[PDB]
Amino acid sequence: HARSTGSYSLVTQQPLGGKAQFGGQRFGEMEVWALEAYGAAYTLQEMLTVKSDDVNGRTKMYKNIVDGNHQMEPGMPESFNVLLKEIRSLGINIELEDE
Amino acid sequence: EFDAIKIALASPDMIRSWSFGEVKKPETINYRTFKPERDGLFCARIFGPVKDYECLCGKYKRLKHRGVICEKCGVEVTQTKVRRERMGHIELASPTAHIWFLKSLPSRIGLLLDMPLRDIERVLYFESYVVIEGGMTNLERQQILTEEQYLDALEEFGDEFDAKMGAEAIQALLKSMDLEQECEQLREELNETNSETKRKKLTKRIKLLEAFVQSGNKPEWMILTVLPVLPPDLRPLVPLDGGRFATSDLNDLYRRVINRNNRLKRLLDLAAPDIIVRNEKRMLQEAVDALLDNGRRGRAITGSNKRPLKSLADMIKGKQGRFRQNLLGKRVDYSGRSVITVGPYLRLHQCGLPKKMALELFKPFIYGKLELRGLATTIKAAKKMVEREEAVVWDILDEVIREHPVLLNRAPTLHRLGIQAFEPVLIEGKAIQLHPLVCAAYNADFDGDQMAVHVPLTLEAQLEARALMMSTNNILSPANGEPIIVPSQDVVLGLYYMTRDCVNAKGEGMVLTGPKEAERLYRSGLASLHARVKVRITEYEKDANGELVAKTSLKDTTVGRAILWMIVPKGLPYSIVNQALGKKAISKMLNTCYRILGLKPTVIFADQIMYTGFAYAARSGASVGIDDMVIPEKKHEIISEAEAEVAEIQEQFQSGLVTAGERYNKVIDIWAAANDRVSKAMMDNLQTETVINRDGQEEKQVSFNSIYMMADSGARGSAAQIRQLAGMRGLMAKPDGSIIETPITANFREGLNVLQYFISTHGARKGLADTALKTANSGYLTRRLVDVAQDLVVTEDDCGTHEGIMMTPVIEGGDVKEPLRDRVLGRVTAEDVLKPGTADILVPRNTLLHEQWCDLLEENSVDAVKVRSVVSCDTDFGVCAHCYGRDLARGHIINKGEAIGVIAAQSIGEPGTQLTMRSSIQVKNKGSIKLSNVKSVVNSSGKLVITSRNTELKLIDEFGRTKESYKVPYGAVLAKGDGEQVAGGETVANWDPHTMPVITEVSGFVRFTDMIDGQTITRQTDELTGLSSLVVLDSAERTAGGKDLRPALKIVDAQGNDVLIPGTDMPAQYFLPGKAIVQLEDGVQISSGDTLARIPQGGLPRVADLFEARRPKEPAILAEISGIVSFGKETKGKRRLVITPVDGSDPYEEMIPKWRQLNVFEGERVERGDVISDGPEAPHDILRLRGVHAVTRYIVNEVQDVYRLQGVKINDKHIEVIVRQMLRKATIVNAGSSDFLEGEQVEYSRVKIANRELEANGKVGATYSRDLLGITKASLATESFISAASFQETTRVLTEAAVAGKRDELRGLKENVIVGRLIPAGTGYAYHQDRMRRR
DNA sequence: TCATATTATTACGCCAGACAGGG
DNA sequence: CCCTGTCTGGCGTCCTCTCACCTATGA
RNA sequence: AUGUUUUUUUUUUUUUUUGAUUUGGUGAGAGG
Ligand SMILES: [Zn+2]
Ligand SMILES: [Zn+2]
Repeated sequence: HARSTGSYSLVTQQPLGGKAQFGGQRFGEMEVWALEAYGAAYTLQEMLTVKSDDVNGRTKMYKNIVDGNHQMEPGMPESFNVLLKEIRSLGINIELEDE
Repeated sequence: EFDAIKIALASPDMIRSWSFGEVKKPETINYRTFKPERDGLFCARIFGPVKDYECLCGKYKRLKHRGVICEKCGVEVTQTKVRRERMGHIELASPTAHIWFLKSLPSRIGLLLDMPLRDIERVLYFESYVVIEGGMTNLERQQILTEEQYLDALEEFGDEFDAKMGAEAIQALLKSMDLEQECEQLREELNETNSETKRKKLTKRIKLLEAFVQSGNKPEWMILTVLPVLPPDLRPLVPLDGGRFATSDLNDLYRRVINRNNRLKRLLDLAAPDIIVRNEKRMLQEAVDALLDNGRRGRAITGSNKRPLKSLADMIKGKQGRFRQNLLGKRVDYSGRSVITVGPYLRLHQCGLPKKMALELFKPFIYGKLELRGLATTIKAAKKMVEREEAVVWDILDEVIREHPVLLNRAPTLHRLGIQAFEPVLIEGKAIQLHPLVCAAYNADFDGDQMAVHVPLTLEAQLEARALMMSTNNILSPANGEPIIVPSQDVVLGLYYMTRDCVNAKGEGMVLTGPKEAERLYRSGLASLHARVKVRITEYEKDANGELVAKTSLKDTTVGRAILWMIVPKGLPYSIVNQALGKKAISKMLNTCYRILGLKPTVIFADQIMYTGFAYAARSGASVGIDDMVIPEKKHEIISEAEAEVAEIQEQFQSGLVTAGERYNKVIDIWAAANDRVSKAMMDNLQTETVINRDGQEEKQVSFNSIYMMADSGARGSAAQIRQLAGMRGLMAKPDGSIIETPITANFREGLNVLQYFISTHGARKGLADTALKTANSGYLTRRLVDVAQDLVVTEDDCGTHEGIMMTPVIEGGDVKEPLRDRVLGRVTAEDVLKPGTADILVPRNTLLHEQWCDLLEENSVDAVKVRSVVSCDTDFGVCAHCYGRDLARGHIINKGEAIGVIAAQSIGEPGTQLTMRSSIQVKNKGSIKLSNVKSVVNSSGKLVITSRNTELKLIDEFGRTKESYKVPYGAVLAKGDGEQVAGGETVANWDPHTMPVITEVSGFVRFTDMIDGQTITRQTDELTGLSSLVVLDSAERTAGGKDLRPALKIVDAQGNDVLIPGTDMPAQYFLPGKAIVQLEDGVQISSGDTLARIPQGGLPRVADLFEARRPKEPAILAEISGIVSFGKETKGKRRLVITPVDGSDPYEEMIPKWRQLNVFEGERVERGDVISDGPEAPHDILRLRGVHAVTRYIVNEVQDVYRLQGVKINDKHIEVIVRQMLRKATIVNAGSSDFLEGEQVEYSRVKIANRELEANGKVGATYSRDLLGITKASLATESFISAASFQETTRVLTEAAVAGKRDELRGLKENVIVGRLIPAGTGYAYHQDRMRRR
């Protein structure tokens, strides 16, 4: 099985799972620890922001690849803003501070 | 873009500021059409239009007026994702307190209003009343009231009196709670009391009272008044395949809260009576509490069928919340997965990758390449071209592959060598071809395994895959110094068959002018691959400074050793191939090649090793047959001699001469002896079976048996497995844990019958159950370790210290187990090591000890090295580059940046699978004696007896290093003395552990002081001997009239005056303990070394209990202060022990549980770190008593003992840094001139920078005290709540952070993996240097 | 079809952490 | 009042693949 | 040398760009 780009889920902006659903590989927790074990800071940054979740990042990246410019414009993951709204939907005021 | 994440409470004004419209109706959707509800949960005006830039109902179907809201639609006009960020709010009719601040353990409202949880819930569920500023009545403010208590009060205090209930009353209490006022009171209460329990109970209440005043969190924000609703997009309502909507659980929760709130508003309209609106508000309280955190209240609500439905807190917490399932691990585009296979033609920087996966993973690069050439125009055309797969896109694909690495990943990645980057080579096929040597890194066999491929998209990621994660760059395991590209199984058989010899072959003893014609004689058919031969080889030894000097000579060698010499690079000597080359020898061949010639010859030489091993293993034809497993001819007579022996033992058992346990022990002993004899018979019969003549009489050699080369080469097989295929397969054990007395005398070449196979299945089912349940604890151990580490980044170059732990070789009592060169390899010395002669600067004080320095250490026989350890590093927030050590997979020091906490945690937890889950001293060598911790005396006979319990007996050799060590008890008969030379095997120690010696220092006469027969001691004349002994009783058997009497022996002179201790003016009286029996009676003159009484008496969960720092059930008790010791009160729960120091203050004591067999007498002076009883010892006692270096030596020795018992090589840096992360918190003792509190627990770097910026001023600092937290308590007690929330319980940590108003200055690895940016360790450390500089 | 709103099983194994009881 | 059983909560491995099954009521 | 010398309705509207190809929990079983 292989996936470059196709459909994703509803709640989250990450790719679907499985083969019958044309989906990508779950880059799990211990693989993130293995990339932290190296100096792979940029590989991990595209591994969890551009390739997976951030919608503006992935559309800009697809257009940047097909122009011939391997460069990522990262932004913030969508599932973290989902986390902010689920935490904030309690009586909890979680924010994002100064520039 | 943004610094720290701030968490605080949500005010009702803040919740109305989040909101965009009140969600009234609970009606979800229409359900018969497609439209929602106006205005229900899924509204239009409150949130937004379903369709993008459209009024859902009807107006604006173009792009001109985005925003207009007509009365017929009551709809906003924006994007489809606008509803995902917009949230609604439910105006709760009746106030409802939060469940996270009422049941968090400890509750936030429980230790703030000074009221028990039980009483808080009673009033909260409309079952109890609470008073609130009554007035001039006889009632308190916190005191509650019941129906009867209120009824009577109602008729009594009908006027000025307030007694409400529920959240409303609670809210008022919190609202009317002067925070500041309580502070002073609490502070004054803590300074006006001495109660230990109260002190801790008051310090925990004042801590959460002053923390609330420090932030902008109000006391009335605990109760929920304006409940917030999560965005619809985040609670999606999609239908499955069919005609119904599979609705989420949160819609059930919100719809019930809104149904109940509408009912409660209608009842407060209608003026229903009291009990109706109490049940109505109570059902609303339980509905809100079920929405927020379901199931924390009594049994959780359920929709379909009996399974409870999932609430908001269950969208956060757990293994499947947002942290562990969508933020730490994500699903990933440009990724693939398939079954692996070998492909041995590869070079070790490249892997095979199928054409179909390659054309799917590289669709955008192919699109960009196709658009560059000009073959097509629009993007559609290119997608049709690769959907059709024409003849021109495969050249495009070979031009996008070429220099573009991919990340191969095996699915259980345990350490960092399980993600490696290759270059693709395209494969006709559907299976990833993976280079074989690399398999030993992935733990990948080829029995059905699968791997995932990931594509580095951007340019920095291609460079990170080539420069950090390439497979040529990972040739040493980061856990140690051992190479991980060791040749595994076929190739060592090909080498072991190639470089060997036989006593006659084709071309025996002919002479050859080079290795080239050695291979030419092997190929043409004129010699054999193993035929001993003088060749002329030219080995290049590089003895100058970087210059290779040729020396050519004639080596008496074989043909195969010359053929393998054609592949060895220049610098290695010929003697690396002159031996037989098993697996350990080829591993040290690649290791010496890496240490001498560097990286590139070692990569190309690893490939040439693998190619020549595969080729000559193919030419070998090394099969396995049924005749290869040679049965010993002596096996049947050994079994019959064992059968005669068990027959003799059972004939004694019929006549009852021996006991049953001694029978079972004798049967297990003779079957162990017969098993060892059968193994030696088959091992001789395999290791030297070949006996071939050469030009005359016969001559023997090691065998070319196939199973023996598979065992001796170390390819696959050991002694035990080849033992079970030929000799008997031992004594298998039943699942009771005890062994079975009748062994399995049949191997596998003979047939096992039925019972023997069933006993075998006992033994093997236990092993499969152990692995399949062991793996969960191994993985959870790696998780706890990488979440306690998680932060620690090499961030300096020198901390500027002179402290470091004292690396000695470790010695258990056998031969010296782990040499000093294994422990001080590549670790930077603390002070400069003196050469063992006299005062020489052998090595300087900041040199890395690589192999050349360690060889000059081994030549001089250096005792022990004071070396720098990670736990002694002075760097605030990180570890400096010298106190870590060598890079371990790079030859140099650790770079500024490389995350060492994560590689250390992986290197400790990765061998978690291989670990298991469930008289006197006899010297061995011949050397010199030395004693430490010794205070001794010469007895009458001459044997130096010892008056100290804790004496260490070292055996030092003639060179200076310490070769043996032992522990000698109080009062043992030493055959030798101090500084003496002995012989190998001579007994040097003797004692009796069943009889605790009460030996003396001086001589004289014996008097019975406080020894009265009848109450103190008893008369027990011996039965079978007649020589009686006055038996000393204990303090429990005698009655209360004489229980105060302490029996003792004090030595006098010939007159009767007390003979004093030499050095003091005190007599030497020995107080006899309980259960003693007097050996030497009254009037008998004594000497030293003679007793005065007879006193009769682990694998992987050990690693968990060392890092998590549990206490053992019966710890060894110690002394918190030095000085004289005494006893106390007679058995009220415990038996007291009072320690009065010589110069220090007296009042320390401890109540010992009296079930322990003590070690100390009444006239004994103790010390800190000195034992009082025996058994295991808790690490907190080591930390608060001996020192920090003592507890780090304790953990690294007690866990390298597990990792060495199971045989795993791990360097000690990793355990020292997880020990650093254990003892990172501290507690204050004297607050000093700072802003801390008395017994406040604060982290160590904070208090050290505080009193280091105050001590640089005039003010003297604050004196701390370090504390050792276990790894899950230490990773949950962090100054970064996302780090402590991605890990275990999120409810406790988020309420603690919310009511404290905590802020997360990100500054670690997992905060930046959550929030989606660069890691502040690796390549991103320059980015975080830049961002930290530009503030 | 369109609002009404929650009851008659037990059978893990530590391991911390808080709580009423009593010498 | 300091030990103490006793009770309550909170953990318990990653990755993947196949299949089936989904609230009752109701004038 | 010369041409108002057989006229009659045998009739004028495009594509337009502006947007995408759509699948959530529970429980059971297998591979490594
Ligand atoms: Zn409209
Ligand atoms: Zn340091």
